[PDB]
Amino acid sequence: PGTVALREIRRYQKSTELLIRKLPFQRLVREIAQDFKTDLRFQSAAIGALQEASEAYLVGLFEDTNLCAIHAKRVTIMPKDIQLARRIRGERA
Amino acid sequence: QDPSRRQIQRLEQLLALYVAEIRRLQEKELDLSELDDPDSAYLQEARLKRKLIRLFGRLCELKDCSSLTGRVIEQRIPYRGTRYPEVNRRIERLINKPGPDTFPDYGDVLRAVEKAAARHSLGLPRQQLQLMAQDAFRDVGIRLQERRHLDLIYNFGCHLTDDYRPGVDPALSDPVLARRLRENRSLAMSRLDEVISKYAMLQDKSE
Amino acid sequence: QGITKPAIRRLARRGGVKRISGLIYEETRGVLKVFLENVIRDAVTYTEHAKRKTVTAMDVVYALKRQGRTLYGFG
Repeated sequence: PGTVALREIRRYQKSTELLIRKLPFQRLVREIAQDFKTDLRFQSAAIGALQEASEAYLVGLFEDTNLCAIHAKRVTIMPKDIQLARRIRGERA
Repeated sequence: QDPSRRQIQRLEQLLALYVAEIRRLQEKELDLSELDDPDSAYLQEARLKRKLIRLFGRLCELKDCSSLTGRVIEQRIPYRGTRYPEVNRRIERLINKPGPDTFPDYGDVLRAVEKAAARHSLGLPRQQLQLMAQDAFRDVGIRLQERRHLDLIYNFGCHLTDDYRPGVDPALSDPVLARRLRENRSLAMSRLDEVISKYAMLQDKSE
Repeated sequence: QGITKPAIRRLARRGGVKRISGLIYEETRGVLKVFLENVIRDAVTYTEHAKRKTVTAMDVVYALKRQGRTLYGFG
């Protein structure tokens, strides 16, 4: 907090808080890059951005599904619920 | 208070070196093979960030200060939605529970409302309760989502992305790039819809 | 198999969902993969436009800014 701006620390902390393990995520991006016959490489920051945004997106999807679930007795979330929530709140991506 | 001063000087120096090395690692370009490697630059960056945060916490602990970094997601959400203060207090309590995973079900909110109304002994017409609870759950849930999203976009990326300006998108100029991006976008959307529907009709078949 | 049941469950909980269905796992993996595919396809387009060999985090940002409201408000 002398030579480092607090913003950067907030950022690194947030990186600490991700929910998907980083190695299998890496391997996922890897897989998609294989399927795309990509001749290219990815800078580590890009992978990071991908993961942050991806977990953001998934948690968002689930939030929307939660927000559309109104029942007298608590229900287990099933595919159809995701579908309907996505119709009501819209596709986030 | 001199050896302590020099100690915090050291720890802060180290914090800065950690930062510099993280900056360095973030810039590394990774081959398709590296993306399978357990010690790749991405994971090095990861563990380095971890140990950085640890050092930071140590410093806070050494400086009588708390380990908070002023995150938005830390900011207490207030709720004064219904004109029954006794319920507002309880809902506030619920949405600001300690934890990273304190996002409520509709059920949590309804239980809160029923509990408070029964405790503070008001006239609680059931249909009225259920409606009020549904509106509350929606309000509070929306705010929680907005907060997560702000927390995302405020602490997003790194120094490499910090210079983003929407109007410097080369796609605005180049019509070819814009066309490829257009076709791309249409595929993207139809693919997302494909999956959502796919699993929908799968659940349909199961039932 | 790569993205684990514990992780998917944890993501759902982060969003308020207490209980998910068996297919939710496979679906979350499918959704994640398609989303990633979309972001990637855009970024790769962006970086082949400027004749470069490596996919910059900026390419990913330009790409994400085109995935609906995903990074809505960033910038």
